[PDB]
Amino acid sequence: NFRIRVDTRGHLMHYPQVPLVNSRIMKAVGFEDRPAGQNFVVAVLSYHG
Amino acid sequence: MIVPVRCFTCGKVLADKYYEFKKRVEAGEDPGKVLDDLGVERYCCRRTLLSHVELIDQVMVYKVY
Amino acid sequence: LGEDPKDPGGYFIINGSERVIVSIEDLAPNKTLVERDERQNKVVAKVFSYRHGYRALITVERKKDGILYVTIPNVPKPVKFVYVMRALGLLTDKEIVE
Amino acid sequence: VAEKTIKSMVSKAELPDNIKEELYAKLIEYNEKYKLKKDEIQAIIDETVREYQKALIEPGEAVGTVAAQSIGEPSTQMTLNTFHYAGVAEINVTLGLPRIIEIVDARKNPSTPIMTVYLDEEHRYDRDKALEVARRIEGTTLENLAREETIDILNMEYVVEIDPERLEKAGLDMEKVVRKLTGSFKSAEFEAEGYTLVVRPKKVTKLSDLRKIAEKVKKHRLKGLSGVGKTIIRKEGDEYVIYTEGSNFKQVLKVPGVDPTRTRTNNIWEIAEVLGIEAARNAIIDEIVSTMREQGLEVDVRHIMLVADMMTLDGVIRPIGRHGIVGEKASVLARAAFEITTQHLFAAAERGEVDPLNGVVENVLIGQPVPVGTGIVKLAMSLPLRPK
Amino acid sequence: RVTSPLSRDQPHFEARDLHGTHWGRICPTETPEGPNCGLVKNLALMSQI
Amino acid sequence: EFNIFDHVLVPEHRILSEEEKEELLKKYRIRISQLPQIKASDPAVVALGAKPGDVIEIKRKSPTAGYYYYYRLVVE
Amino acid sequence: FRYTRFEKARIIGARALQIAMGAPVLIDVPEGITPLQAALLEFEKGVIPITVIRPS
Amino acid sequence: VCPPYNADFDGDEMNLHVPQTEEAQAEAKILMEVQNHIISPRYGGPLIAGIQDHISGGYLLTREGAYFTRYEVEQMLMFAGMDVNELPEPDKYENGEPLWSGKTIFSLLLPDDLTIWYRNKLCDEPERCEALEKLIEEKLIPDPEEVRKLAYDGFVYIQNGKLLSGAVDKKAYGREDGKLLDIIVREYGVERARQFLDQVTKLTIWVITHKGFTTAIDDEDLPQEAIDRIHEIIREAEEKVQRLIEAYKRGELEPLPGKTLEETLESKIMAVLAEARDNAGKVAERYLGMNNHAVIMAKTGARGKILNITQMAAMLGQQSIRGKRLYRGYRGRVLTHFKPGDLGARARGFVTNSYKSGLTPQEYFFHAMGGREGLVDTAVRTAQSGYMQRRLINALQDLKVDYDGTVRDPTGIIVQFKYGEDGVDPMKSWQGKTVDVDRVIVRTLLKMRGG
Amino acid sequence: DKFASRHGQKGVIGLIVPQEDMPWTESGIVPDLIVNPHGIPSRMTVGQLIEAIGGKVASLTGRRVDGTAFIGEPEEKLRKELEELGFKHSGREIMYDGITGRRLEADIFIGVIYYQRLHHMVADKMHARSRGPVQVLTKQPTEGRAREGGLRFGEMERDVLIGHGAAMLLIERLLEESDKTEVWVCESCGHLALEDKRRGKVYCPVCGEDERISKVEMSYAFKLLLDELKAMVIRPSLRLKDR
Amino acid sequence: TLAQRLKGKEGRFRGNLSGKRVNFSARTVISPDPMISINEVGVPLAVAMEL
Ligand SMILES: [Mg+2]
Ligand SMILES: [Zn+2]
Ligand SMILES: [Zn+2]
Repeated sequence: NFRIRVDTRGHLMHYPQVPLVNSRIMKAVGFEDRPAGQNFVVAVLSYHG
Repeated sequence: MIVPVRCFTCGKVLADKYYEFKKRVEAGEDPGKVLDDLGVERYCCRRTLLSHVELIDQVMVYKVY
Repeated sequence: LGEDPKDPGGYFIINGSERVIVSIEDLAPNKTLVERDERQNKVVAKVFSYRHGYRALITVERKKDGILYVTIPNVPKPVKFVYVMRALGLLTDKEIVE
Repeated sequence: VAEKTIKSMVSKAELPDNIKEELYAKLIEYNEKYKLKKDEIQAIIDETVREYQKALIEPGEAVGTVAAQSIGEPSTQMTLNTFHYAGVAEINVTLGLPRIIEIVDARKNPSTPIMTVYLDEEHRYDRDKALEVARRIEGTTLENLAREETIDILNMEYVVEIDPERLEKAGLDMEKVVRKLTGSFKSAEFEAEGYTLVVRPKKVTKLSDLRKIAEKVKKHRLKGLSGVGKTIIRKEGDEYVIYTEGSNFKQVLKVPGVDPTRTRTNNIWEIAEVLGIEAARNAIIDEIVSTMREQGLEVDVRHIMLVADMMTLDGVIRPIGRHGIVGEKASVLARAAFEITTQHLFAAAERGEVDPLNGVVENVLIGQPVPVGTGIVKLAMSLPLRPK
Repeated sequence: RVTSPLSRDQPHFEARDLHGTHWGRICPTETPEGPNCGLVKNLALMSQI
Repeated sequence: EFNIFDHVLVPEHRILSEEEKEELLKKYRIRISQLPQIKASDPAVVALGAKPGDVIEIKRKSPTAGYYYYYRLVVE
Repeated sequence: FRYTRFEKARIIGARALQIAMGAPVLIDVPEGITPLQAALLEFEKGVIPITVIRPS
Repeated sequence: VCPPYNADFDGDEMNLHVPQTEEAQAEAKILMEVQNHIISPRYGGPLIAGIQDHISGGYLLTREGAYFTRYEVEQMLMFAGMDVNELPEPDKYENGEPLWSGKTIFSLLLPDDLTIWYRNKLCDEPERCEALEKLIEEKLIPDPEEVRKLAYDGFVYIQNGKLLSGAVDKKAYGREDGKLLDIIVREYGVERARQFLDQVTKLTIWVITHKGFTTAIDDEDLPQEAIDRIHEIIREAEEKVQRLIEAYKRGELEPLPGKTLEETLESKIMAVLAEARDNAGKVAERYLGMNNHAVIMAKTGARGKILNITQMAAMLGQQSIRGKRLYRGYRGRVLTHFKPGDLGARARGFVTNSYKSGLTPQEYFFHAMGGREGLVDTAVRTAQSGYMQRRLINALQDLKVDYDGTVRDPTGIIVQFKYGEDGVDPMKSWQGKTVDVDRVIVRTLLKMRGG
Repeated sequence: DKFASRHGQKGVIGLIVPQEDMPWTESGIVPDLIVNPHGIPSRMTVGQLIEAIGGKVASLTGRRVDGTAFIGEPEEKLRKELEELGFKHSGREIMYDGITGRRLEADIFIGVIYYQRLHHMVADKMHARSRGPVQVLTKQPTEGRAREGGLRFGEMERDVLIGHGAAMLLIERLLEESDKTEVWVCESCGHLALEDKRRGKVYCPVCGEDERISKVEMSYAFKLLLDELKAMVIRPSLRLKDR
Repeated sequence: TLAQRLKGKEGRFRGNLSGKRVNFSARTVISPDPMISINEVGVPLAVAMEL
């Protein structure tokens, strides 16, 4: 119900995504039904500093 | 929040194969071949299609005129 | 109606802002706790007790010369345990002893 | 070229150089055994003076402020160490940041004192002789050689109890057993299995109140010298060093065998009354340094020496706050912004007093340039000035 | 949240340490840093009142 | 049997004759009352028999500049 | 006569302020320069006429 | 410039104010600029220097066998500001292809007269350092070919502007003591140092970037034989503790002098296990080679400690709280999963598994007790420090150094005849001493004799 | 803007480099976030490495790996499955550097880590003060972004500037950015004089005009402080001294 | 009254005299860039127009 609400400061991240590997508990709580974040694809190396 | 029409790393259209994916996987057809059976080679395109939530149907019900 | 089913509730909507009472961890009323040893005096016991709003402390200390005192909130000035015991309701020495 | 010929070239050049550099340079410049000839030797001395001449402090510095900040910065990075070391002798000496706070303040009392005792040329390499000294200073009453106390039944009235073996394996001197009646209050007599019993067959004073007898006889034992405590020995570089707990300076020097010229003591005050004031200054410096080195960090010695010298400026050592320098004389305004209570001490100055300025906080409150830094320079310039 | 009623500044070393009884009643890790640290704690997931 | 001397913490205090007072006081261009001031107690002054209104010359060793001098008075 | 660090800063600071309010400049031509940077080039050539009264 | 501010980069904020009046502005630029503060007044050493990538990249650039092809050399001298003419010359190795030894490219930065030699952290063979240590004393100028080309990787030897032997690590740059950046600011003013510092940074970065410096997950792996080696150590160390407990029960204790019997038992136990953890650490420093991308960071000094690399493939060790072992719990035990009255190794908080293999439920809870300790302390230690500093500032801020070299308080009471036991400023003195005769002799005698 | 994983690798976006100059793997993958390798074997977050491999296996297979504490997917299965899917077991690959273009002479790790954007966004931190409205009765600048304020120059900031020796810089910063009031002091009395408009002249109380009165510049704050002493029976004689 | 006016632990030394917020300033987050000289600082162009 974010679009019908009055609150001092709210946030809305456009495209959230379900986290690849998670915990079994997170599904039984309801975090998977309204998540908060995205899956990047990271490489580890030191670039130009 | 309807499926990202492009992937986030590899530029390739992807919305046109979301729906056809979902209904087929919700009948028992194993995901590891459905994705393969379509044009999804690298895994970078694959992550955005596997993990997504499409909340748009719940939010649409409420209105703001 | 206009609510989301995932909302668990448990808060008030006083004056617009959503206020919630965070539970406060008490120190077990109507109990007895024997305090430690040999810092300034000997051992002391402390008991919190509340009855209708007010909560007061009642220690029955015994400092290292055997006086054995009691603290009262209103005006510190400790009194001997046997002094206070007779002012309460036990007269004979056999009463206290037994 | 030889020894005597370079003891003169240095000599007439030593005027811009200092005393210490004279001894060091000659000794070292000699000790290079492939020894150069003459012309270059002059050049080295010529070069050396340039470095020294370039190292002096620029007059106008603010040595007070940088000394405070450099000592107050590592306190933030004062992390833990291996507090449970694999050592034995020194135990619970209160390291860390709270140690620094104790030395920066006066405090007659301080928590866990230790005094260090070295020994002369007979006790320096032998275990049996170091122990006799140690045993002579420990000092054991009667309330430590026991486990508890209770009373008896009818006429016995009291009893002394376990244990008795603290003399027949440690070696604490049966001759002094007879001594005990040295002006003692009561003192009965029953040395059976080494544990002296004490029977009192009397009256009205004590009957069974075994608590108040603490201040009596029980505390009044004296099985040793120097009413101080535990004594731990340690071989510190083939020398036995005696580490004692507590402190008792007046009577420790008057003990056979303790070398009086090398004992150092962690108690700041006791060193000032026995050794002297200047010796207290050295004790301040040494102690702060010791703390920093055992943490890893290092701080340059000139900062510590400034604070230590400045603190002993009256003869009597006084704390750095509220009872010392900020409380002592400054200008009247330099105590107005410190510990607001001032309405008894502030009105004191109202009876015959002046003030010029030249502080730091007075000039910043009034709008004048402070006398440190650039403020201490004055310019002058002749005014024809044809431009050309 | 479960809160304790003490002083936010003076150090209570014996009140902040994770006591053994917290197992299964109070979360061992969830504790916000700052001047509080240890005073405010969180209920474990598997605990009834 | 000991003394204030012969110890690794107390340096050798010595006293100046009357002449050197004026000579010293001209160099640093200062008044008499502006010097540090020991007390009439503490062994290092009473052993040498010093009177109030004196400038004791204390020479102490500093592990950086070698030999460094100082000057102090005595009051009650 | 070698300046100390504190005296150097002051001389520049004093000299720079004079250059703003008039006070003709020596050869210091290039292109548009602040009054501060003007004092730096003049000092680098050792032509600053301000002498330090030394207290001695 | 991010040791002096003590800043990191995870959101920390800084403010900037701009002075206005011409006297104030001038004063700020001459007296407070960054280059005048490379050495810190607290200790005699450089404060502004190379950090994490700057040190680690410097090692890869100067190891035995770092041959950079012609294209790369050319490309990187243009990345580091320096501006040379047609002298890359002359191609040390032309066997495979015409190419350049790593030492010569680094040598293009030091001025043409720096002679310095010092042992550094990466040495591991105190004999091979010493075989070369005599050939510098009794000759002072040899031919470079004989035994300097019989070089080691841990004995920095620079002679008249040429790095013959040695490798660069945290003994050249860095926030703690580095005796290369140190010497270059004393000998050759202040303005030179910033260019040498600046050009080293952009150089060292360009090699590290284009060369590849990742860490994977196999960097912490040990084979099956080494794993079994650690396991037998943990079994014996446990059984040693059990034997002492049985001795305590039967009253054959043999107790320590000072502490009481109950504390003697604990004192003996902690020493037994601390040896066993460190013994496992010696095994970890032995088997996994020095040529993977993780140990390299540990031995040079760029976010390293050999103690944590070993703590990722071996025992964690005991777990303590302010000294004593874990006692705070139920009436007779720590957790309710052990039997009442067990002072054994495993029961009283000793984790046996590492972070790779994974912690069990009992052990994981024990580790949390030791981690809250570090959290609480750090915020408390700051409180006492800040107040304490306010005391000493409001007591010493008045002192100045007069022109005759005398420190006087504002009432003319002379606090110190000849400042700081005269007369060298701590910002310019050599590790507590002054002028340093041992350095000046070697320096001037070498420049004249060498010609 | 601030980004941080769910393990504790807090960080700020450093540069938003064009897609072309980015090193890429001998396949079609182009990395999105390049993390400094000095942060993993320093903090000891082995869980970060395991999650990277775990996301790669999970994306290829198609099922979501279960990672709950203590009963999660055993470490050895993800490494043994990753190989049979067609990838070096260790997570590393051959990468080509996008700037020039040649393989790095090492293998470069790559994974699928779940990040999350935190709300400490730069739009709510940056603000500047030129010269704002201040208090009237106490005369100090205001606080916050809704009333245009930054931080203050109190106790510690004076002592640092004194340490350098910047006398001139000091004065400008702490006083001149307020009010400076000029008052006429009598030389032999010490008491503040008194004007009179319409005639245009000064006049101190005790001595009538003959005695040379002199101008003195001081901070308005200090003038009020003298008055408080003057309201009592204390006389603050200001004895001036010549240039 | 007067003795609570000049002092009373919160009067007019530490409150308004010896410490103030100042003018001509700015405050924001920092991010790295090793491609500028050791003494230079990058200032965002929005802040450059307000000072
Ligand atoms: Mg930070
Ligand atoms: Zn993709
Ligand atoms: Zn007048």
